[PDB]
Amino acid sequence: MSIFIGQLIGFAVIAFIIVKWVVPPVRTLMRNQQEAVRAALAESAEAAKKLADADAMHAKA
Amino acid sequence: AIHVGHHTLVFELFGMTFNGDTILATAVTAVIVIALAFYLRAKVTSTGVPSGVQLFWEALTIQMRQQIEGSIGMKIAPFVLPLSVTIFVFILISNWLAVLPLQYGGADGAAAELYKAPASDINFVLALALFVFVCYHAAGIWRRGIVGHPIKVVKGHVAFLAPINIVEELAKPISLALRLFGNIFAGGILVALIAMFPWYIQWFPNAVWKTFDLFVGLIQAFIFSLLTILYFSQSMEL
Amino acid sequence: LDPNAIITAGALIGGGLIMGGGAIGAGIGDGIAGNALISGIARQPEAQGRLFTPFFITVGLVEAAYFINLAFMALFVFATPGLQ
Amino acid sequence: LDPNAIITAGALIGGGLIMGGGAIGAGIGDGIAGNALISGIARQPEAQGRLFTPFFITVGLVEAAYFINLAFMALFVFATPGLQ
Amino acid sequence: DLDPNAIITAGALIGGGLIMGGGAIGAGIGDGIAGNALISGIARQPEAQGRLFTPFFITVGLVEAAYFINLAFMALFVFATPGLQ
Amino acid sequence: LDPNAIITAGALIGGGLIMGGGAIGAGIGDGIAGNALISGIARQPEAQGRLFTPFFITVGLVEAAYFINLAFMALFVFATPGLQ
Amino acid sequence: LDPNAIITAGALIGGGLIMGGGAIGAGIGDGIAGNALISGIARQPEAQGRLFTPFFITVGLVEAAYFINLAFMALFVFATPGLQ
Amino acid sequence: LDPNAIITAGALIGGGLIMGGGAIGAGIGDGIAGNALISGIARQPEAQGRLFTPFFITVGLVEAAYFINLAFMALFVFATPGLQ
Amino acid sequence: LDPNAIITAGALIGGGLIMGGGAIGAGIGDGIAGNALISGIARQPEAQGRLFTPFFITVGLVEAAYFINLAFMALFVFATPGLQ
Amino acid sequence: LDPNAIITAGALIGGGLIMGGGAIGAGIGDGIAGNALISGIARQPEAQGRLFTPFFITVGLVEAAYFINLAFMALFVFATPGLQ
Amino acid sequence: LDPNAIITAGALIGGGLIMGGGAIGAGIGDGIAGNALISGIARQPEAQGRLFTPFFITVGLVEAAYFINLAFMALFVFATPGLQ
Amino acid sequence: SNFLIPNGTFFAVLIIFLIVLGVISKWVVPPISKVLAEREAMLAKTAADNRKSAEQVAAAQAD
Repeated sequence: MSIFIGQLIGFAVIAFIIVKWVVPPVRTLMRNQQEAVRAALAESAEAAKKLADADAMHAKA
Repeated sequence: AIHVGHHTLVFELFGMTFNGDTILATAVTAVIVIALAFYLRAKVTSTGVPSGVQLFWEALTIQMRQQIEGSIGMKIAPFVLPLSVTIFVFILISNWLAVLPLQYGGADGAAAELYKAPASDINFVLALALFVFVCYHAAGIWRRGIVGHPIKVVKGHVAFLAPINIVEELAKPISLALRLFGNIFAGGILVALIAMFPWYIQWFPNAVWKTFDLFVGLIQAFIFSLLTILYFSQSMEL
Repeated sequence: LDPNAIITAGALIGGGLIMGGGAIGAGIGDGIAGNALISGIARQPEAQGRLFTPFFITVGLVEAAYFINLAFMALFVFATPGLQ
Repeated sequence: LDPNAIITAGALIGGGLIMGGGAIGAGIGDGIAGNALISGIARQPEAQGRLFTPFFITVGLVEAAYFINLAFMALFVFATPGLQ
Repeated sequence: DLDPNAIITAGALIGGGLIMGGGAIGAGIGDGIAGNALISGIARQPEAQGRLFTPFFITVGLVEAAYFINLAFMALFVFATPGLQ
Repeated sequence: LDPNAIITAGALIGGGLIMGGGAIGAGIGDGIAGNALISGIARQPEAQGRLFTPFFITVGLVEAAYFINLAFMALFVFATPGLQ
Repeated sequence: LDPNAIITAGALIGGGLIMGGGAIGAGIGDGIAGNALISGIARQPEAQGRLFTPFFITVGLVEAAYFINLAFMALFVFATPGLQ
Repeated sequence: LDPNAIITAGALIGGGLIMGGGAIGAGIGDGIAGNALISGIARQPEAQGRLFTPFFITVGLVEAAYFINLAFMALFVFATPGLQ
Repeated sequence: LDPNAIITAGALIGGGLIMGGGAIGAGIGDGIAGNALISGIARQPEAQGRLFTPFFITVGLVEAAYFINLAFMALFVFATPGLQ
Repeated sequence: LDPNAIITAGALIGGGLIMGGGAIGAGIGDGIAGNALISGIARQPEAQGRLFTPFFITVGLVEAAYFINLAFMALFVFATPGLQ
Repeated sequence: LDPNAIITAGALIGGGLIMGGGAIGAGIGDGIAGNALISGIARQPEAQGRLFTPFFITVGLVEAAYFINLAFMALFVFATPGLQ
Repeated sequence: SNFLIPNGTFFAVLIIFLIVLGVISKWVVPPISKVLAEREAMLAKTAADNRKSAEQVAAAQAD
């Protein structure tokens, strides 16, 4: 069981390294891409609203 | 007492033996991959904000599609896109699930792994490499005709080097398999070797090697997928 | 004496040579590929994404021979051919 | 000292040297060709598609030696010529 | 006559020495070449210094670790000599 | 003992030396020539057809010697001079 | 034929191999890094100040290998494992 | 044990070493000279005609070194010095 | 037989390997450093006066490493560890 | 056995090592010098006459060592020191 | 069996290794230095003389290492340390 | 021993791989490709919509 304890400590160290150094940047990249997709969707909605308003104005004109 | 080899829960059927350890490892990898795939299929939204699983899967798809488009038109050979993608994830999981703390002592002072990466078993790499070999050779046959394709590969890019070209094709499958196998087989020894160290010292070299093993497994999965795509492109050019 | 001892010593020497050659080749090839990558990035600091693909292709091709040699050394020193 | 023991030891050593030399050659050639490819891509991205045609051709030669050597290695260790 | 263990251990020692020599040659050459590339890059683009440390450490990561991998095998040969009697 | 055992062990070692040296030389030479060809094609795409003329002239000079070595390997291994 | 004699002879040969390989690697790596530094200083006389910081790292990643091999050489001849 | 056995084994090993070194040198030298020729021709086609003149000198100084080695290898194996 | 004979033979082989590796490393490193220095002077002559300051550092490592090997060869040859 | 056999085998192996190393060095040096000459003539055709003097100054040096090395090979083989 | 025969065989092998390494290093270093000198003279003929100072500072050093080996080989072959 | 020698597992493992590929072929790649194509179409439609809104405002002021 000694080697089992050793590899358990090694895995704990690996997990600590991942959470401290790797998780923040990867989570940041995922958040950035999610925000970009949401911004693209909002841009599509705003463009549709712009078209609707422009068409309404043209009909008024 | 390194105890190299010694496949566990081996079983014989139809006169052929099977390493049950590799079968179990491959089954676990397949279960994980299928779970991820169905989680994506049941929670993929084209309109709303994408989820993490969808983001990862579409990143993989974009990478492989861009590689194909760069090498051989994605329109010409669509069936490469799924295959390569699959391969990638497969290899990746087979090289990352090993990180889990599943090493103990088999009541004899020798390391024993509950789960071992199937790539450490020659059968896994041979199966994948041979399947890819048949796949792109058959694709080339379909593209350039049954008689034309062997002629084209034998001729190569220059006629008078026809012999070497043959060797090259013979090296395509083997090079695909052994490399991958080694990249994992070495690990199977490394960790096992470190098991001989005292427990109070085993953690540090074990941690360093396992981190580098994560990185190497990622690299090898990417290389295998990319080389499969490249060989497909080379086999599907007139 | 024991013939198996002689065969095992020969296998160990052969495996050592295999690993030495493989390590030399892999180290020098990886160094050269990394040199190309670093020079390309220094010339164009915003080209990492484009260069990382061919660089990794090169890394895979160079390490193919080295890890094939490692597998053959493992065969030599764990399942020695011709052993009695 | 059975003669087969000496023959097997010599064959293992010879195969080890063959594999070491092939590995070194393949690694160095692969690294050099990959450095050339990486520089070509960094300088001219649009050339990437047309750089695989020559690159792999040279690689096609670089492997030809190594694997050929590997082939003869199989003759040394398994089908050891002159084995008694 | 002589103890077969003697021949086994002599072969293991020679093999380990060869492995370490080859690994050290590879590591030295690779690290030197990568460092030359890095030094030239820093000389030409000092403002890009940090941007260069990323790829370089990959090369070193691929090179140095390879050396250390060989190290393990040498430890296997000398201390855990396969085929020992 | 059987002297042919020592003879064949030495022959196998010599063949291993020959093939290892030939493989190293062929691999490195082909890699360097391929680097030259790749850089030339990257700089001058229109020269892709032209550069093949000297490149092969180089490759043969690299391959010839290597292949010559291979021939002598057979002489060492299959029909060993001085065998008795 | 004392077994310890064979053990010590093998240990000496292995330590010599270790030292030779380490010396080759360290010498060539230091030479290449110094060539890079020399070119950098020649192109940019004032760059010297910064160029040392990365150069040392190269030496650190090269000399260290030597300083590792050296230690293992002591592990071979000074305290040979397996010797009785 | 026949003294001729040991003498011939040593001769075969020495010839193999000579051939391996000669092939390494010849291959790498031919590759480097061919790389220079390739770059020269790529830079301007008109140079080709002149470039072959110095090139043939370089190869002349490389293959010669190879051929001499070959002769000695023969002298080592076919008529072993001090064959006793 | 005298075991010390085997001890001394192995020690001499090890020392020869040490010095061969050291000389290879020293020669190649000094050549590369000198190439850098000569190119730097040719590109911009009057920098010679300063270019020595880094150059001597480079060679300073190279020779040192090789010279370190020197000492250990003596240790192997003149005061052999494991000799009785 | 006969001491002549062992001494002759050792001398033959040593001479083979000498010649292999000399051939490797000569091949590499000639290739590098020829590459420099080829590049110089390609860039500056008029320099064809000018560049020969340095080139021959280089080749000579390189060649010298090889020939010197070759000479000692003879001393090893035809005039084996310590032969008896 | 005479132990002095074993000692002399080991000494011959060591001297062969020493010369092999020295010749390889000297050849490669001199070739590289000559390449640098030729390139410099081609680019900047007016500075040819200024180059011969650093050049001989380089080659000299390399030769010294080689010549150093030349001494020790003699000590190995003629005044073989450790003779009974 | 002789681990390098291929075993019968060669067959079994292959089977499993195909299974996974099946899923990845039919329930991972097609949906993702459709999603990517639809997102690119949405971006292009946004660009066209902005351009057409500008054009329509210009026409309305003109008329």
